[PDB]
Amino acid sequence: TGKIVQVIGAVVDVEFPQDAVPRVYDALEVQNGNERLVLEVQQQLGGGIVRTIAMGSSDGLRRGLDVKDLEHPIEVPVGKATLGRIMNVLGEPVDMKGEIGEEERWAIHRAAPSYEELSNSQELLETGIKVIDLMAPFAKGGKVGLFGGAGVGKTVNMMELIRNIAIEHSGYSVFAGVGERTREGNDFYHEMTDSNVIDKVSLVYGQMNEPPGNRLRVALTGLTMAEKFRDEGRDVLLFVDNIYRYTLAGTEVSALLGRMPSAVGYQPTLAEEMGVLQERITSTKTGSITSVQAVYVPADDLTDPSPATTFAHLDATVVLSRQIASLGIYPAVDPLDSTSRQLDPLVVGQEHYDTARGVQSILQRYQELKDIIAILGMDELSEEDKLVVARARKIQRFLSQPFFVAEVFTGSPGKYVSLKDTIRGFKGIMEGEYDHLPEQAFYMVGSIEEAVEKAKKL
Amino acid sequence: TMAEKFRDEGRDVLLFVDNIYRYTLAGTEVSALLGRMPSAVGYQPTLAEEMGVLQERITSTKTGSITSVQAVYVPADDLTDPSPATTFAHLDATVVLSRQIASLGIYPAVDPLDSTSR
Amino acid sequence: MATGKIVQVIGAVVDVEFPQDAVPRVYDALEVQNGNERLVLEVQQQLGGGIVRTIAMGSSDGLRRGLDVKDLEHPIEVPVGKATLGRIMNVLGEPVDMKGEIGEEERWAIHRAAPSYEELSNSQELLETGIKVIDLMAPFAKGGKVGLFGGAGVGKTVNMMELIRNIAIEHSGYSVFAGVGERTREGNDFYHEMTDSNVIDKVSLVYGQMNEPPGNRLRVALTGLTMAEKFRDEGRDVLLFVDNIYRYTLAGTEVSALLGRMPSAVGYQPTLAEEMGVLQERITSTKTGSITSVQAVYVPADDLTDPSPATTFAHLDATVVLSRQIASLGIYPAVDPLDSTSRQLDPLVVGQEHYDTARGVQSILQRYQELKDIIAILGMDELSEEDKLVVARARKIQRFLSQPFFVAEVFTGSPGKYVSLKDTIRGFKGIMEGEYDHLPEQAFYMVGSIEEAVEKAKKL
Amino acid sequence: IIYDDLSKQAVAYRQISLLLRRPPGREAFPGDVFYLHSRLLERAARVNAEYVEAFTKGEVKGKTGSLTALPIIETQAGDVSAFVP
Amino acid sequence: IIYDDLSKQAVAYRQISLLLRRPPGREAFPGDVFYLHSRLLERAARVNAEYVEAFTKGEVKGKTGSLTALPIIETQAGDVSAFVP
Amino acid sequence: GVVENLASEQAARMVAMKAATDNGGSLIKELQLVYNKARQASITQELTEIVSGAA
Ligand SMILES: Nc1ncnc2c1ncn2[C@@H]1O[C@H](COP(=O)(O)OP(=O)(O)OP(=O)(O)O)[C@@H](O)[C@H]1O
Ligand SMILES: Nc1ncnc2c1ncn2[C@@H]1O[C@H](COP(=O)(O)OP(=O)(O)O)[C@@H](O)[C@H]1O
Ligand SMILES: [Mg+2]
Repeated sequence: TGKIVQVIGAVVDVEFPQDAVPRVYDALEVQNGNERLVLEVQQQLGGGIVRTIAMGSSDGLRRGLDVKDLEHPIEVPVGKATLGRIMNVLGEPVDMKGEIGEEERWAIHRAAPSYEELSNSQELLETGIKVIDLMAPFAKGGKVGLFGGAGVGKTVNMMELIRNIAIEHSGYSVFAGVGERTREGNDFYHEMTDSNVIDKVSLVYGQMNEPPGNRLRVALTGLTMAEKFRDEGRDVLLFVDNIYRYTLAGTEVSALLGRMPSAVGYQPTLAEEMGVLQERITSTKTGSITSVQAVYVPADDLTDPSPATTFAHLDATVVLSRQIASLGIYPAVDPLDSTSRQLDPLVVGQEHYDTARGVQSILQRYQELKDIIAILGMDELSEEDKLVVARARKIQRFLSQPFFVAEVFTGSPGKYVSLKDTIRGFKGIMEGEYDHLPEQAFYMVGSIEEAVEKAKKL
Repeated sequence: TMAEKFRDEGRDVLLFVDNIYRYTLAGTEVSALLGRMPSAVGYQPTLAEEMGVLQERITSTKTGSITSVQAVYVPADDLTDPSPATTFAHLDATVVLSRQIASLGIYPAVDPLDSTSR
Repeated sequence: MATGKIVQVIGAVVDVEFPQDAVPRVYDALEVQNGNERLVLEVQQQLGGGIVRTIAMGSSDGLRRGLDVKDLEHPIEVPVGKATLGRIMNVLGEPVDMKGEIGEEERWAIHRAAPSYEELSNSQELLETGIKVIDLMAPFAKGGKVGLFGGAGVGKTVNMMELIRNIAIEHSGYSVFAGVGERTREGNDFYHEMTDSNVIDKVSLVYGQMNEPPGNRLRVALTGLTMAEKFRDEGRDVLLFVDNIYRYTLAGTEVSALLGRMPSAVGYQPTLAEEMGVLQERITSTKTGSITSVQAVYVPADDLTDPSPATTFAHLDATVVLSRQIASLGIYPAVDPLDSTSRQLDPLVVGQEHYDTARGVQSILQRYQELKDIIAILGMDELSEEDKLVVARARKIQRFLSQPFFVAEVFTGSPGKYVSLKDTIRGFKGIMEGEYDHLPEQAFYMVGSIEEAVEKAKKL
Repeated sequence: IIYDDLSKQAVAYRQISLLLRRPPGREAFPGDVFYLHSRLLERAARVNAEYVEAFTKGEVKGKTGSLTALPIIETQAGDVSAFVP
Repeated sequence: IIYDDLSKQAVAYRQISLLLRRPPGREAFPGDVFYLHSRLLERAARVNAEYVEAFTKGEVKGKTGSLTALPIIETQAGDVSAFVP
Repeated sequence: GVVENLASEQAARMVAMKAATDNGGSLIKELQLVYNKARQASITQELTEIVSGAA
């Protein structure tokens, strides 16, 4: 019924008879040589022209090809049939196994839950990681964002959170690969299959390899599966491999969609496009979603619009610094920028809250002294300022930790640290219980007992 | 126009203007809709013409004198900005109030190293 | 018969309509009567419908709509060869001196492809300049691009005249000088100083003055480069001087803005990297012969990361820095041996003797510049008997970098010297090995080669 | 495979893109500049023997094919933090 | 000759150019803003005796002539690297 | 003992003042590289706002 009338990169314009024009977000279909291509409708122009984004490669498309109008949006399999299988943006199986035993398919475009439906929760969720649950602890059913530049540790940190949380948690999980490395999808799949935990995990992958349209929609395919498990009444873990790629695939098509540029050349719709995705990732009175998202920060510029908009969406935010990572302190968390809604005396209680604010106060004061020290050197400081520096440096080292997933790099065995050991440990350093140990004693030791055993051998 | 009527009578009058910047900023709002392409930091292209046409009426002739005090908003205290930078040429005494002094609470906050008079 | 008509005139940009079966190709040259003089137009774009878009190679004032336009079917074509030597021309190759018509034999189109992969030479060879500092510390290749980074007062033009003289006399080459946006006063001064030196017969001068429209200042570099491509074909090795490679870049920015292309980072033209490559890739060594180029460089804010420096630096082989601090010592040529560099200075290219000698001089002059701090802060008492020896040698090394130029004889009153690469290596290697240690340090200043320093010491 | 100056490939694509009037992003590179480099490199891979057997139509069996890649990038002033790096 | 505020001449020519809808360059100045000042300032010159003799048709013979120009520019914050300066 | 301590102070000052001059030099190069970025960005950012305003 339709005819192709333009092809500009990822965007295809189709003309239809004026009595028959497709709705917005309808799926269209066209034969492209020896394969089928889906197109998703974005805009209705005048005169029965409709403007669409190709869910696949647009090369080899002619003008004048006949287009078929499917009467529905993009709909994907959901439920237990998806568990243990790798699926594409279109909901197709991408592992070499057979067809997916679907019972139901859901449209990937949905409204967020109403204000009446939302639920509060204050159940603190523990992690293996000293800095995270000290400085920016988070709850069951909350959202966590890992912000950082290229190569700082977003994936390794998320792989420890998967190892720690998603294996002491008992329910189902969904992992959405969005515009990230294909190698790392394959590496993840295997260790899930080698550990026989794969049968609890649904995986959707839309890696960088793919054409724009795939990277744009694949995040919504992932949420739509997680929303089925939540509405079934389960407690679900959703991991998103890089949320920034969703916004970037919007930037790539926005000019071809004919929209004036905004800001740093972003699409004008950036905050609405991000918000309509983000508002669906919520725990509800029927069931819960716990979410961890990686957030790439372009050019390390935390004041760029795409990071800046993401910060209001999230309950805990952990900010990774290249300046720390180049010290080789890992995880490279900046404790003066990382923060959480849960760092509140009522939920954490006073000892934790006082310890976190003490650490924050000493490390802030160390930033204030560093410009003196850079020109003058330390010898000019006051004897109390020298004690602030001598403690802060130990604090920075004791925030470092060996990770079980990082063993392939440092060789050294990983550590899991109970929350009680962290509070006791940092409280002792700030009180000066350890002022006689060298700095090297604190670097990459799991617990404060391990610092004193390292100190015996320096 | 009221001050020019009293001047042409031959009276000596005082004219106070509560912010000259907001005359220029009102030109900027309409200027894009009036189809002009933009210039500099978003200002209309006509900024110096519009400023000069207003300021050149506020003068004391042989028949009568107008004494005027004008407040000038300086965006973010950046005295580089084209709107304050252009008006500096039209005045005779210029008093510069600085936030750097005002931060110390020492009002009147006039900077002596920047204020000047003919 | 003229076949086009002018249909717009918006400053320097002139649009001409032709019959559809006759549209000029890109870079073709048109001409029109601007009253009582012919004005040339260069084609930039073919628009739809027979309309072409051009930049005026002259003043646009006085053009009407509807004037007839003659389509010369070639590009801009310029005279080349021996007849050009000692003449000043504009970008169109018309004489700007009063000295009558140029006795041309050929005219070549200024727009050309660079030498292909099979035409390029199969060797890397140094161009011996005869100048001790340059030949030792910053060696030129044949086919190299060289940057001059000095300011003013530093001897910059006298260095240019000495290179012109040695390549004409001690080799058998010729020079072309391309004044890209000269100051008309400085172009007049430079022409008279080349007459007073008697190097004027040796070099051809194409001058694009600042008062000229942007198209003239952009294209004048290609005219000079085209005259150098003639001499090269004859089988010579040639010098091309570009009097400010930065102004070639800015002329491209001005023209593309007048054309209204979308600007790029820091506001440069989007075609910036190709426009530099289009010039710089023609300056190479071919099996027939080579063009070597010396280019004045300007750094837009002393910012070395700005796109114009960053693009230019990718094409330079050598960098020569002239400093007023050395000119204060009366050392000439005033070339800083520690900040000047040359990528040719590698063992596989210059050989190990040259490499070790230049690395030796570099290490001694670096150390002396450290000990000058101690001699100031603490005094000569602090200085050991080994440290006194490197100071005593560095002063002798520093002066032996001086050299009398054939073009400077009216200043120095001493006859010029040309020093072969083997002799300069042997001299500095000598002083470093501590033979000649016993001569006065003034025996080395302005002398020439080391064999003449032992003659000077015998009477000094 | 060595790609020498993927920094120069980006500059070339930016020229083509600005001549096509496409709105520039950070610096002046188009938003497409990530998709340019990613689709190029992501081809470098090691593929399992089942893929080689399917591609060859069974003529090659039990061998894993590979393509390593060494892209080169150039940083101004050693600044690792620029957009293209 | 003293030209007071050549930076004000450049601002006037920018206004004329933008109202005439001619493409903007850096700091919105038109593309030929260099050609504006350069062709003005290059007229300040000293000319030789044979030019004066030719121009006056020989009624003046032994004299050179000159025009000396003192242009003024106003920098905003010692920023000499602004476009017009 | 006083006089030999006074020789020690003026010597210790020179050594420490020498380090500051070097450390100051490092701080200047770092800061200038930051500024040259800020300069280039502010040119590119506003020129995009101007050209995209021709609509
Ligand atoms: N905890 C750690 N221990 C040791 N090394 C680490 C750690 N975290 C990160 N690294 C080092 O940094 C590298 C990159 O980390 P990761 O892949 O998580 O970065 P990323 O933020 O995901 O980068 P990208 O944005 O490129 O995906 C790791 O391969 C490792 O070399
Ligand atoms: N070999 C030399 N002997 C003596 N003086 C020299 C020599 N080379 C350069 N100079 C000095 O160069 C100075 C002029 O520099 P010049 O090259 O004319 O500057 P510009 O950069 O303006 O061309 C003269 O004072 C002259 O003494
Ligand atoms: Mg990652």
